[PDB]
Formats: sequence, structure tokens, C-alpha cells
Amino acid sequence: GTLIRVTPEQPTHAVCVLGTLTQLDICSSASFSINASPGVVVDIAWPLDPGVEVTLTMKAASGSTGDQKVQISYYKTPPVKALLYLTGVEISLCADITRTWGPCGQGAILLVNCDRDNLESSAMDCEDDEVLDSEDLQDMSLMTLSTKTPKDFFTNHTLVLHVARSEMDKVRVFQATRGKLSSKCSVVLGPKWPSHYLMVPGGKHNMDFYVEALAFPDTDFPGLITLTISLLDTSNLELPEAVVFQDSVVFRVAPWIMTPNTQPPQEVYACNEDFLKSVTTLAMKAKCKLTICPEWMQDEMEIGYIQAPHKTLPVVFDSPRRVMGPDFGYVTRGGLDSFGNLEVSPPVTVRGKEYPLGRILFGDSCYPSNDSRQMHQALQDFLSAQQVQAPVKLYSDWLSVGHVDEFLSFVPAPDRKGFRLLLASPRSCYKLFQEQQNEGHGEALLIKNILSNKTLREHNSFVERCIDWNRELLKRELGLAESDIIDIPQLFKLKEFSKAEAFFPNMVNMLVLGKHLGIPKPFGPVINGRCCLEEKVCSLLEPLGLQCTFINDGTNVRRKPFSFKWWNMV
Amino acid sequence: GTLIRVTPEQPTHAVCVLGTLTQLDICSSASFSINASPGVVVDIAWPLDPGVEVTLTMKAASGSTGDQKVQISYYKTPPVKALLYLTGVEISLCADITRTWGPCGQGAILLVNCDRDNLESSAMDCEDDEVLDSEDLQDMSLMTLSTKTPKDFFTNHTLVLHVARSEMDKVRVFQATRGKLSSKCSVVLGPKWPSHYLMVPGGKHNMDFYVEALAFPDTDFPGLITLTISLLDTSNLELPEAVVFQDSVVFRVAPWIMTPNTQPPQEVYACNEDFLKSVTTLAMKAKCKLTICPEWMQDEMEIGYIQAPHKTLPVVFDSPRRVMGPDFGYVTRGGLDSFGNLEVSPPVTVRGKEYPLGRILFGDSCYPSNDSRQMHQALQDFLSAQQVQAPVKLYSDWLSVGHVDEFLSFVPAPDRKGFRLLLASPRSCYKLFQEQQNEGHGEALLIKNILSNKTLREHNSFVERCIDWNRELLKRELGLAESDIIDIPQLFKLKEFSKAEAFFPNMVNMLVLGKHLGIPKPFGPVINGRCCLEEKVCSLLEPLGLQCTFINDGTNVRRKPFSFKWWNMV
Amino acid sequence: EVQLVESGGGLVQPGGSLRLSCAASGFNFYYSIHWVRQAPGKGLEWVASISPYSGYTSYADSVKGRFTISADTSKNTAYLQMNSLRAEDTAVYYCARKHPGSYPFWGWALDYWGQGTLVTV
Amino acid sequence: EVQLVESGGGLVQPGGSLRLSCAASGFNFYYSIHWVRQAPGKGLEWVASISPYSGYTSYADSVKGRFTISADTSKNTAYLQMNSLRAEDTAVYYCARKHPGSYPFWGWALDYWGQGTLVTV
Amino acid sequence: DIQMTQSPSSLSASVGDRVTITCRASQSVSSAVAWYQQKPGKAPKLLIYSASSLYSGVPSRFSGSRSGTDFTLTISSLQPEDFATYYCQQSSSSLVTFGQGTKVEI
Amino acid sequence: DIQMTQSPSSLSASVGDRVTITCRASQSVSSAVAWYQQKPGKAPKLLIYSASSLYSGVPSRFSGSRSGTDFTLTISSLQPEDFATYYCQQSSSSLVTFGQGTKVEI
Ligand SMILES: [Ca+2]
Ligand SMILES: [Ca+2]
Ligand SMILES: [Ca+2]
Ligand SMILES: [Ca+2]
Ligand SMILES: [Ca+2]
Ligand SMILES: [Ca+2]
Repeated sequence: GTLIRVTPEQPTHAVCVLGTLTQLDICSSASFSINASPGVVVDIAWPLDPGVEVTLTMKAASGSTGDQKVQISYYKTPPVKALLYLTGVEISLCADITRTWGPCGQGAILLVNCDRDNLESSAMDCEDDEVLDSEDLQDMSLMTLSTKTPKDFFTNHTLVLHVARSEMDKVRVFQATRGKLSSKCSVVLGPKWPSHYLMVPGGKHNMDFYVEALAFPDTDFPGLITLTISLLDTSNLELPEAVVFQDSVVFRVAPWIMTPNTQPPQEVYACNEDFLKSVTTLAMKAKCKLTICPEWMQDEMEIGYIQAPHKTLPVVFDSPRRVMGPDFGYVTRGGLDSFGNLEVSPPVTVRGKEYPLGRILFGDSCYPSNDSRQMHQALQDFLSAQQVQAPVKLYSDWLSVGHVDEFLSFVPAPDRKGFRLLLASPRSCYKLFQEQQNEGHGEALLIKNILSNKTLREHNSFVERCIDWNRELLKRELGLAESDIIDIPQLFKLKEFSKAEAFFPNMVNMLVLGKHLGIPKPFGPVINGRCCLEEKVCSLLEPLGLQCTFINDGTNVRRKPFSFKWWNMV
Repeated sequence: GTLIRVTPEQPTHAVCVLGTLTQLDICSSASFSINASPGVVVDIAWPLDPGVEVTLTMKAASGSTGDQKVQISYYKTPPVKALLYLTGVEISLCADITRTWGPCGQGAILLVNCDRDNLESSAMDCEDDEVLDSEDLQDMSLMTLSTKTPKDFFTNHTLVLHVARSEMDKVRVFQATRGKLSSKCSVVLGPKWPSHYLMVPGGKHNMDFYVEALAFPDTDFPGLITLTISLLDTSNLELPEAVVFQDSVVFRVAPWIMTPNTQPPQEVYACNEDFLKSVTTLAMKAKCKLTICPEWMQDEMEIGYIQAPHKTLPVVFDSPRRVMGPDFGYVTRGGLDSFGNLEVSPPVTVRGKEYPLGRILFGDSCYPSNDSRQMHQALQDFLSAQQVQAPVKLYSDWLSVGHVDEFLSFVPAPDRKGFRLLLASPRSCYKLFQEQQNEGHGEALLIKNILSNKTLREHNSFVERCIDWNRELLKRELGLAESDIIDIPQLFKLKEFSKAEAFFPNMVNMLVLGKHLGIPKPFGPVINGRCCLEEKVCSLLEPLGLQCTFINDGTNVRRKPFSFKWWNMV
Repeated sequence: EVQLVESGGGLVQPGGSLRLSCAASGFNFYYSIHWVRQAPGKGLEWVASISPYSGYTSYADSVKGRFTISADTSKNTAYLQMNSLRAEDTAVYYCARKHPGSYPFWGWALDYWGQGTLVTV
Repeated sequence: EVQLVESGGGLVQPGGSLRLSCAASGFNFYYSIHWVRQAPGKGLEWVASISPYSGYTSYADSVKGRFTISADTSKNTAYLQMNSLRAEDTAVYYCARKHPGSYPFWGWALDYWGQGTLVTV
Repeated sequence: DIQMTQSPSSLSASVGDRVTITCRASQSVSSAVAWYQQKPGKAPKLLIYSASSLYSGVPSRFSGSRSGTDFTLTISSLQPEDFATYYCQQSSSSLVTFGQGTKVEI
Repeated sequence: DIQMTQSPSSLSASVGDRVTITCRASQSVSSAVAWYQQKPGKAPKLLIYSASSLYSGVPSRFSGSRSGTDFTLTISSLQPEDFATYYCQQSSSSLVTFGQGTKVEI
């Protein structure tokens, strides 16, 4: 902490903070002995040899300055002595540290005040420069400055709270006052105030602060914010202030987390009345809330959440192409940019490395040709800034649309990993039709006419490899085995610019609510009464206990956040 | 790598790359057995159960397509069989991987082509878009594409080299041709070419590439560049290209490294003839080269280096306020911004954590007051981007200038850590003068008159704590003990705006060449014949074997790079 | 342990005053606090509200100038000071926290209603 | 192991040609290569230079149109093809790599000079 | 002021009957209404906290919706414990108002 | 062309004597000159690679410097092995030229 020296020339005084080891230099100053007061504990880590280091600690904070002393006795010559007077103070900057990384790591958590608790506001609570609603303190992190000092302390000292200027645009701090008709919060630190003096009284006092983050982790922000309290010595009013003790805490800003479809749903939003009827029935069977949206939301939006030990809230993430409320967050950033090209896998363990929140998937090209499309880097960097879900890259530029979710989806399962990966498989659809022709049903209509088509086979051969390419990537990135992947029939054709398009209604990109699957209905209800595509899809999934219904197909789903605490991962 | 399926409907063909495990699906296709050709090795990881996975590998690359086959025998019913024909190819993208982090880590190294090997050029070799001088290939990293394929291979396939667009402004790649009158390099990848097709012939061929980095690690660049080679299947000329195999290597760009004064010197640059005479003698005694600079350099510059297993070169780092040549680099970025406020400590070990290259030191304020000065963040971020020397922050705003090196310096030592930390100490200077007065020399001139001065004592008390503040920081950040720190006499006064200024010529910020110290001469050659300041400084250092000379004081020093390999640290 | 309790009622003579309080248990007192009274034979009448940590308050028109609402955030306790009480103010007085709305229309309710106090003038 | 060796000399009749070579040992052949000849009784005369990986070449005025310099970067070997040799071209021919300058003035030297060859016309 | 109008003032139904209570707003309030159930001698309980937003913990027997300027509370089938006085709240401004209260009798 | 002029053509000195060789440039060349030492029957050896830049491995007995348009090579004291013919090079252009060569005799 500080360095104390002694001399016979003048009496020496020092202030020591409880818990901080204070260095005392008795050597190199006019054999010696040390006799500390009963209120002071002194040890050694005497021939005035500089290698002899004396460490001071104090038992308790004092109510008066200069209450304790250490008697220094030097010793042929006349007696030589020095008088050291110590003041005991307790200063501690407290924050929620126990709740770096890991289940045994330490550090504070700070959330972005991105919701809109003020119902009359048109902006986020982080954008207002103020606290107008007491409910908003539920989202903010609590910090307490606890001091116990002599009654006359801070006559010669002052306390200053500050943050680094590089962080001044990322954090705002409020101080909570007292009174009867009000208990106002007040702005301490912010875009115009990197530091502020605290009028802390002497004796015992606790001062309370409310902290908000102003931005998510991103390219320009690793996610750590440090708050420092500085004790300055102003005993000499003719000279600049000096520093004698500092303390600080570090906050980690929680990442935005994407929720996979394997998490139990909480609310469908319906932004096609017969479709809505089936969704109402499906939502009912699944015990989900359904919200019709009569008249303020888009299908382009994605729904994530922020997790903390004190407050958890959902956050909408909105398209690059404002909808917010109390405990309902909103974040923005910035062909393949539409969030239909975003997906997140279930939790996986890959060769010993655990991904408890799964991994973020998106589609891209195989190489940067002049025509190949890409997802804007600003979004890739934003998503990668949240290390907790390690994004991966898939191949989707072969599709006319490019949305990765066009060929793959996940469903729950009762065993093994608890889920299955469903991929489009022209191989299975071909066999399905060819088997029916081989059994004598080639005259069925939506089959032998399309099986004979050479162009269709060549187009599906090209696509076949385009999909298997991702099959291998996912097995490597997610650690999947073939026994965990289900082939869903689906044929493709190439159109203008030779991009892949679905031959018949997509059998994935379905609405999944728990164990109830809102599968798009294929237009083949002519083959032997029961569409062969419907029976094949059902047969593949029925052993899993999942309930398949086909809807003759503008919506979103909010889902339960993870029970795992993201800050406990490495 | 790829997925192979079999069927009786049509013969199936596949290309397998040596060393890559190829998946073969014999199940889910019309008990079975497998009989591979003598040139193919097949194993299993049979009842057509999908849980039976067959893996193909091949012994050697072929000179013809379709030379090997795997006989599939299915089996009540008529015999059923499938024919799989395999082509063996060897594709490997080679780079210097053996030379992530650590002494056992792996990865390629890429240097920034920041020197100027072309003597007629006015710009860096990375700025020219070309290779004009063969010497420049000594700095560039070598990459080789080695393929062994059938003689008719690449009739149905093509190879494309590419990098991510986010990295296209950080790396340039050249390809080396052949001939008799020339062996031209040619531009492959660059700011306008994220990908390029390779006209690789069939059979056996090795193609050579020269890689240069275009920028140092910085806020926008973590330091990793990935080069990918992609094998595309174009057998069907009516359809878009498909991808069947990719490989890539990752380069790590070396950090700029600062050299401490404890490294043996190599060259003094002298940008005051009597001063130069002493520097000439000092350089001579130290066995250093001296370069006088008659007439193209500044005292504001700092000299670092780039280290690699193949080429090491010095790099000038130049002030925010161009000097470059063959194997003599030059980098720029962007009160306290002048590189006089930069220093680097000797190698230290701090509580088990090794800093084999020391740590970068710079001065700053204690808290961001409205008047406090700061070092521009762009420089802090640039220096912090090089994790190998973990920068630390010291307190220097109390000085009128702010340069951290005004109060501390390092010297070599023959024992313990091999060095000592020298700090300005008004305590020692006060005692030095007071001891002389006590012995009867208070009438000496530059002493009892200044000892009696109250203002001087109060100004030095303020400064005394300003320096001890850093004493504690350095002991914590560098792991130093008091036995490793030497107190150098030096008094200070406060001037306008109450900033500290030296009372008498600075006793640190000296010119250090090995064991020979070019100490500024104090103006006290009146006290008992031999200046008491000179005798005190000498007495403190003489036990270390260092040779102290005092110069009656526009220069720089280049010093030997570290023998430690920076890429072997964690 | 999560509940609101109220006290301070009793019989007062016309023209007098009463100081009602609502203390929180198991609750950090961060939410806005509301008082609602029900005279015998009548329905619910909202009285007043406070936002503790911003000092915004609101009163019903029938009690403006007569009632004052206040709170001690250090004791998680709200206070309603009723002066110049009239016979018409006889009622059972309840206290409740605000409860937030939800998408798409954010209108808000009252929750954890306490036992209330009996105020007789 | 780091050295240059030269060969291809001997006696040639006036008007003939000789093909001289310089092979590198222990050297990657990345540096520019120079040829310098010394006739008996005379000093050093630089002949020609090549930058292997850029094909830039330079000749002395006395040999322009008669000498051609070339190299095989796959064999780390440089070649000097001398046609229409005259009696005045009798000399001992040496080969050397360039060596770079240094701060502040970057002028360059020649280093690892080989044994040279004897050319008699 | 924003006056709430409830209708009817009282209901009469048996156990198992389906009943509805309607309330009319005096202004175009943005679905911001709530429904409370008061047991005899007890504090009011919250059932619905925005139009159609059922409060957590309430049995599925209770539901409601907006219909233009009117709001409806529905009980799919009255149970012996569902007979109480119901109130409708319109928290649309700084001045909160409640309706008259509708009592459901057996 | 850039003509090198050396002076003297030959020296005569004994062992231990200090000698200098000077060379005059025909143009303002930017310190770009070098000095070579040729032993009898051997290839030239490099001593100084830019004005005052001593080549690594050369004994400290050898030094030199610029003096306007002239350049000087100095040997602080001739040793029995220092007697050889010295050359001066001016690599200032695409056309390299050497001086005449100066022989130092015992
Ligand atoms: Ca706010
Ligand atoms: Ca908020
Ligand atoms: Ca909130
Ligand atoms: Ca270049
Ligand atoms: Ca270069
Ligand atoms: Ca170079």
C-alpha cells in the first residue's frame, strides 16, 4: 500500500487501511527494537540492514486520528528514538464478486440497460441520462462504498471515484441519496464525467451506487469495465493532491445469448387465418402462450436474453434492414444478412470441449468469388464477440435465398444427446419415390415421370454434395455421429443463375413447440391416399415420441433461457 | 473429408486425398461383404445397419483416374452388387509450422514487409504492389502447394487459393514461376484479389508462393491470417462448381518488440562536440559502433525489432508528431505521447508468471481529472496488441514533462536478477547534504542554506510520495524486492502549475552501454574537491562492477535482440 | 416471506390525522407503491402512488392537498400521511406494488395486495 | 559450406563463345548476383548483374550485345553466356553476391567472392 | 377523468355455467386494462394484467379479451370457488380509476 | 560513366607505419563507396562496405571516411600481412565502376 519511514528529526504519521500490508522502513535510519502499541500488529520479513523489512497491520479502525503509535528505539551513543503515529481506517469498495471465467472464477457482472421500463419513454433506459422509475434499479448492478474512519477523517483527505476515459462511453453510475419525501438517484460518472468527488463524512458511512452498461461487447469493447476509488491526501493545501490508496472492481458485461429450438417455448407471436387456427391448436397442444398481434414486430427479428444472478430479461435482436418495453430489451447492429440465416445448435461437447449454450450457425460461401454472397462482417464480429456460443460457418450460397435454416433443423429426442439433426436428403426422397414405383405405384400423382427426369437428377446431384459438405462440417464442429442425423426427404431444382430452390414445400424450417412439430404440409395428398412424404416424415420421427402435424402453410417464438449459468464456463 | 455411397443403379466414383479419412456408406443400400483392391485399405468403425461405418484410405497416389476399386457384395434373392472406383490423390498445403502459443505450440509465422530493400524506392516493400528485388524474398514467408495426382487429373477439377475478405487488406501473396532469362514472382492474392485460380498440371507438381504481411497486430487485427486452398469439382460443365476438399494454414504475425537497456548495444546514433567526444570515448570503451549522423533520424524515435526463425530485422518506431532501408523497418501509429515516455523493463518473473521480454512501462495520471494529461489511447492499444510484453501503467503526471524515464532507470548487475532499478530519491540527497553539514562541511557550495529551505522540503515531500507510489507499483507489477532497488540522489522543485522539475541535473536518463554508464555530470564540483553527488553515485554502483563516467551534457541506441524466441511463451 | 403488511389505523375524530405505513417483507422495495381504499359498500378507489428512488408521486383528485405519500427506502416501508380526515374518508386502506405489463400493450396492474387497515373518522 | 564456385572456362578461339556458371553452396540464391573480371595487369571491371526472381539485368558498356546473364533458381546457379569473344576479353572472371549497405547511406558492396575462372581467347 | 362502466352490476348463474362480464372504456385506451377478483373480507386478487394477459398462477378457466372499446372477462365454467365480486381497472394515466364491481351470485 | 580516381598508384612503408589511400569521386555520390583488399593470386576481399562502415570480421586496424568528394582508407599500423593491392568501388548507379588499384609495398 504505502511506505512509512521514521527519523528522530520530526515525528512521522501514517494512515493504514485494514487488510493492506504497510511497509515500514526502520533500517537506514538512526541495533534497534520495535515496541508497537497494543492496537497495532507488527512483524519482520536489529542491525539497520536494509534486508530487514517491517510490516505493519492494525486491528481495528479508529474514531480519532493519531490514536496508535509504534515506538522505535535505536541503539555507546546517547539514546536515539523515533515516534511513528498510525491512523487506522477501513475502506472497501464492495460489489457482487462471488455471485475471469470458470465455475470457480471471480468478478462482477454488469448488464446493459437496454429495456424500456419507463412506459412514457420513446428510448432505452440507457439513453435517457437519468433514473425516473424505481423499477429500473432492479436491472442495474449494485455497488457499495463502505468506509470506517476517524470522526475527523477526510479533513485532510478526499475520495474520488473514476473510470478510464476509454470506458467512459460504456458505463454510467448513479449515487443513491436519503430523505423522507424522496430517495433520489443522481448522476456520478458518464459521458461527460470520468471522475467525481465524494462528500463522504467521517466515522462510519456506507454510500450506494447503481451501475448500468451502455453497450454490448463488440469489436471496440472486450466486455470489461473497471471502477476505481482513489484516496487522496490534501493535508497540505498549498500543494497538488497526492495519492495514498486506491481500490477498484471489474465488471463483466453479459453476452447476448441466442436460444435454440430445443428449449421449452414460452410465447408464440403471430404477426392466413387457417394457418393461425392450426398454430392456435398447435400452441394449445404444446401448452404455449399464443399472442396474436392485432392493431409492431417482424419475422426478421431474433429473440435472445440476458442472464445475471439478480435479473434475467429477454432481448429482441433486430434486422439491419423501435420495439422495446419493461424487461423486454432491444439491440441493433450494423442477402445473407437477414436473421433467417442465423441458427443456434443445442448444447454439445466436442472432443472434450463443452459448449453448454450450443454454437451459433450461419451460412456463407465456400470461397470469396466475385459473385458469392457473404454475411456482413459487422454481424459476424458482433456474434463472435460473445465467446460463450462460438459461432461456426456453414455453406449456403448454393441456395437461391441463402438462409442456412433451409436445409437443416434440430428436434428434441428422448435419449443420447437429447436431440436429432434433420437434414434435407434428396437421396431419401428419390428412394421413397423409386420404392413406390418398384412396388407398382409409379402411376401415382403428387411419380415415375419425375424419376425419369435427367435434369432433376443432375440438379439434385449437385445439391446432394452441397448438403453433404455441411454434414461433414457439422459432424466436425458439433461432434455429431451419423446415428444422430435424420434424413428428411426433399428434392431441389436449379433456377436462374443456377441457384438451388425447393422442388416441393420445405420439410424443415418448421414451427417446433416442445414435442409438437408444426411441419409444413407437402402437396402430395394423392399418393395412395396418405401422402408418402407425410408417412415417411412421421415414421422417421414417431419412434422419438414427437407429435407431427402438417400445416397447409410472419411469426416468432420466445423460449425459456438456459438453466446453465454462462459465467461458469471457461 | 467426403462421403461415398454405393448402389447397383449406377457405378460410383470418388476421389480420396491421402491422409484424410473418407466415409463409405454401404448400409441403407441393396448381409454384405467388402473386398477392396490391393491398393486400398478399408476398415469398419453385415446387416445394412446404419451404425456400421466404413472408412476408406488409400496407399499411394495414382497416375491414372479410376485405377482402384472396392467390390461391394450384397446378400434368397438374385445376387446384388455395387462397384466403387477410387482415385488416389495427394494434396498438401505446406508452410513452416514447427519452426497457437507455448514452447510446444504449432503455427506459421508471417512478418510485415516494412523494410525498404529497393534502394531506389521511396516507400516500403509492402506498399509497392510488386517484387522488384530478389533480396526481398528473404523477408517473405515461404508457402508450397504440393500435389501428386493422376496425369489426367484437373481435367474435371480445379484448385483455388483464397483468404477471407476481412484479411485481404492484411496479406499479399506472390507465386514464383520458372524460366532461363528470369524467374518472376507474380501477384496472386491482394487488396483486389481475395481468390485466384491455379493452373496446376496433373501428375506431380510443386508450386511456390511468397507471403508478406501488410500491417502489424492492432485493434483491428488480432494477428492471425489464414490461407485456404480449395479443390473444386467441375466434372459437369453445365452446373456450378462444387467443393470436395479444402485445406488451410494459419500465420501468426510477429509483434514489434521493444529492447531494454540491459541488452548489449550494437550502434549509437549521434543526431555539442565535447559531448560527442565523451560519447565517442564511452562508445569506444564499451566496444559499441558509433555512427555520427552528418549531412535523417530523431531523438523522439524508438528502436525495436522483428524476430523469426528465418529473418530478424530492426524496426524504427516513429513519433506521432520516412527513415527506412534494407532490413531496417519503419512503423507508425496515430504531452505524454512522445516516446521519451516509453520504457521497457528487463525480463522478470512475477509470482510464477514469466515475462521473458520484460514489460512495457509508460507514465500516466492517477485519475482522469480535467487537467490531467494522458498518453493517446491509439498508442496504448497498439502496444497492448503485442501481448508478449504486457504493458503496465506508471504515475508521471506530477512532472512538468511527464516522461516516465525522468525518475527511473535500469542497469545491469552481476547477480540475483542481473539488474537493478534506479529511482530518484530526495531522501538520499537530503541525507547526503545533511550528513556533510553534520560533519562540518555545511559551508560547502554547489549546502546548509538549501537544507534550511522550507519550501524545498515541502516540494520534495510532495514528490517523495509521488515517486514511492511508483515504487510500490513496480514491486507489484515486476516482482521486485527492496534489495533490487537503488536510491539515486535527486531533489525536485515545483514551478508553474505546481509541476515537479529537477533541482539539479538529472542523475538518471543516462546513456548506458553495457557496463559503461554515461551519467550526466552534476553541477556540484565545489564540495570538498570531489562532488558529493558524484562520489555517492559511484559508491552505490561500484560494487556492481559498472564503470561510471560523468558527462557535462539528440541521440539513439540500437541494441541486441533477445535470444529468447517470443513464440515460445504462453 | 414475500408479503406487504400495513398498520397505523384506528379511530380518529373528524379533523384529525393518521399516519399509515406499509412495510415490505422479503422484497427490496424497488417497485412503485400504490395505496387503494374501499369504503364499506363501495368499490375500489385508488388513492396515491410513489416511486421511492425518484420521488415522483401522484394523488387522486379527491385527496389532493389532504394526503401526503412518502417512504423510507432504508426500511423498505412506505407511509401515507392523512391530515384533516373527514367522515367521507372512512374506508379500508390497502397497499400494493405495481406489476408491469407485457407485449404488445404495456398497461400495468397491482400485485401482492396487503391486508389493509381500517380507518374510521 | 557457404561459398560460390565457378566453372566453364578454358581456351577459345577468337569469335567463339563460352558459357560460364556460378553455383551456390549453402545459400538459397535469393540475392542479386554479379560478375567481375580482371584481365592480367589490369584492375577489377564489373561485367554484369542479375536479380534472379525479377529478371532485371545490367551489363557493362564494354560487353553490351555480346554477353547474356541468366540463372536457374531451381539449381541456385547463375550463368554468363559470352558470345563473339575477342582477345580483349581475356581475363579472370569472378562471381559474387550483392551485400547491402547500412544507415545513413545505403550504398552496397560485393561479398563471398568465388575463385573465378580463366578465360583465354 | 376516465370513467369505467361495468355491466351487469350482478350475475346469477349455477356451478358449471359459462359467464362473461363486460366493461366499457370512456376513451381509446391501448388495451391497458386489468381484472381483479375480491373474496368476501379479503383483499382483491389479480387475474388478468393486460387485455388477454392472464396472470401467472390463475387457472385456465379465466380468460378475457378486448372488443373495440369494450373488454370482457370470461369464465369457461363457474366452480364453487369462483363466486366473488369482480373489478375492472384502467391504469391508462397518472390517475388510476376502477369500475363499480360486478358480483357473481350462485 | 562515373570514373574512379585513386591516388597514389603505389605506397612504400614498413611494418608499423601508418598509411592512407585516397580516392576522388567524379560526382556527388551519397557516401556510397567500398574498399577491397586483393592478396596475390586470390579473389578480392571486402574491408569497408559504405564510407566508415567496417565489414564484420575485419580487424580494427582498418578504417576510413568521407571528406567531401574524396574518400580515405586508413591502416593505423601496417602488419606483415597487410601488404596487398587495394581497390575502391563506387556502386552508385546501375553501372558499377572500380578504381585503378593501389599497391602497398614493404
Ligand atoms: Ca436511465
Ligand atoms: Ca430499464
Ligand atoms: Ca427493467
Ligand atoms: Ca513488394
Ligand atoms: Ca523488404
Ligand atoms: Ca529486407
